[PDB]
Amino acid sequence: DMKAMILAAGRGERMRPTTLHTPKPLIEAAGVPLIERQLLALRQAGVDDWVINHAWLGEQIEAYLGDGSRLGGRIAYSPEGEPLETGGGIFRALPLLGEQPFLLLNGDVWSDFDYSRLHLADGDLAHLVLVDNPAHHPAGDFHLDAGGRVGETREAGGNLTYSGIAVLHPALFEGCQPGAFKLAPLLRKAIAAGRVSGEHHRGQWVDVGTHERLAEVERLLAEH
Amino acid sequence: DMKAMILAAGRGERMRPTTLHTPKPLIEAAGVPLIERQLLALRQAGVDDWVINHAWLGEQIEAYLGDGSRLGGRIAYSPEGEPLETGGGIFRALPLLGEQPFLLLNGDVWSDFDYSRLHLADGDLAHLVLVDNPAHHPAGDFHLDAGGRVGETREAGGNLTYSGIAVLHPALFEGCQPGAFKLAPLLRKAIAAGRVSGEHHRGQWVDVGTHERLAEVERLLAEH
Amino acid sequence: DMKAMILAAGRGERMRPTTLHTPKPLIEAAGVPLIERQLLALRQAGVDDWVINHAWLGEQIEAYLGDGSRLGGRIAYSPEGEPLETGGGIFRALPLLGEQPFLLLNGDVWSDFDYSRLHLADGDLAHLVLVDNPAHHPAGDFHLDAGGRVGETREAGGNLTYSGIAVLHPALFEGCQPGAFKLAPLLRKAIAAGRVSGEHHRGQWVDVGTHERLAEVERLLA
Repeated sequence: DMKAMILAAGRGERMRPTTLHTPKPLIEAAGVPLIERQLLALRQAGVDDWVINHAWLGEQIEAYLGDGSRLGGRIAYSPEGEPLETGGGIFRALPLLGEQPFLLLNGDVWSDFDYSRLHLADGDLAHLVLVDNPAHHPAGDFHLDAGGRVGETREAGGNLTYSGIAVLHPALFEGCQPGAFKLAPLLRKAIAAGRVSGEHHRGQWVDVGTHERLAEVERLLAEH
Repeated sequence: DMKAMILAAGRGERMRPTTLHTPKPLIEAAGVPLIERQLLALRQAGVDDWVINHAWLGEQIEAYLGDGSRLGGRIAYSPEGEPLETGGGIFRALPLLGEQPFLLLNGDVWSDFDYSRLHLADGDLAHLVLVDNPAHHPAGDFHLDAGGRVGETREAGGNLTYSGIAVLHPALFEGCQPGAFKLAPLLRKAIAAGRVSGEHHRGQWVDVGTHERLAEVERLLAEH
Repeated sequence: DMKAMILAAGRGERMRPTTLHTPKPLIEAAGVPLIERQLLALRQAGVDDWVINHAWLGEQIEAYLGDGSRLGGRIAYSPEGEPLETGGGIFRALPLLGEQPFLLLNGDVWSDFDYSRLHLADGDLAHLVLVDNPAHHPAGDFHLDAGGRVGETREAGGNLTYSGIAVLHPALFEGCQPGAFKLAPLLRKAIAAGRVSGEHHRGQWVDVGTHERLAEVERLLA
């Protein structure tokens, strides 16, 4: 019954010339477009109610995915003229999502994470999946303590990278204005107020932002 | 008085079909063969004593460069039947280089680095130029510490990519055997013994492995 | 009055990585985008009715030039999603050009040619401006006979290069199919049929296909 939102609509400028032709969620990985892999992973978690925003070559996405029935779910689309940010894109799509907490997955993300574990405790505004810091961003985004509480980064020991996977409560967006803005300052505001839980994903995860990262994904899919 | 070695770098498979009829060193960058530009970059650094090994279509390299007089220096060739590796290529050529530390420049590298600043302190076996990690190799190869000391990579960051530019001591090859082998294991052993310095090059550098990256060299060569 | 077709949908693969983020027409030459310099050169000639095609990042070309009036003219856009080539881009734009002969300006080309002297004699299908063979193309393309007629390459003499500037008649494109194709097979047929005049421009001309040839245009504006 929980909905999922795939945050697409990024240009993929670091992935040109490919993304001159096709938007990044439609890039094939091991023969299957990334976003299709994402939606089938949500499907085997029990989540078949999907909201997808797009801006860059977005008509290709709707034409490839249809209404989702081909993959056994329902897709409601949030078309953007100009790109909203990680946060503006979600805020614009809030009417499609409703009042309940929803799953958030960034279009750029591949993982083997068990989406069915995701759960937002009553009182929290956000639950974040965190990963080991990748070599290209070794500093981390957030600290995660033993009680699974997300804080701002500490001097050293405990800092992890936001994976792009979360459960978000709509109230996180109270007072927001219709436009482009990033998700992170809203999470930092909920973090300052102590209302963000998190977990450390220890299995595989790739931010598919470059050709090299796409290769790492396709090497991981070619294991078993 | 210091000699320089332009090190072969391979058959240029990623740059077919061009490398079927023209080896990589002779592929033109803005109308001048890449290897000619490297020799002239060394010449403006005061280094006109050059050693060049070749394996793929090496008869064309000798034919174009000759003995180096046309460029103001002298060339000794180290022809190879079958390719030696980055390490074995140098080792095979060590008699041409003789006793003193020598400059090493990987034959598929272009940079704006000031080669004349290269210097190997006594007791060290190698001095390495390191660059920012490029998109196609984002984890880098070595850590550089505050004192200019090269180490293995550290998860906390500050890791840098080996540029293919260095000064090496012939004793770095103590005990080596004729054959093909890579340079990295010799560097790892000298690093472990604490005998490798390095510096961070903050200027331009391109690993010319594709035509797309050749175009980026040409953008650099045309600046102003 | 004569319309102009500016071919601005080129791939610009040789000028990567720049052309991954900015289409080549928008790349600056001594402070001014190349297509702006071409359109103002056309305006100086009294040619102010412009048709422009675009492909990759073509949206950036409409966002910069708009309706054309800030450069003294009017623009009709021929949006191609994926690049048709020289021949295909013109053919797709023919509805916007109409029935009359039209000025053709390739987007790669910088020159100080006097566009006002372009004419198409009745009967002819094309009038081509030819230049000296440049260093990156030393073999050349065609041959200019004393009557201002263009002819097929002679192992005897007169090799000149097509400069990307021309007047074209729409009937050149008859029997053509929607698709990507180069103009030169068409021109080669029209040259063999004796239906192509030309002239030999002796002023400056640079085919801006590489970063160095862009550098060359900036030295000239200087």
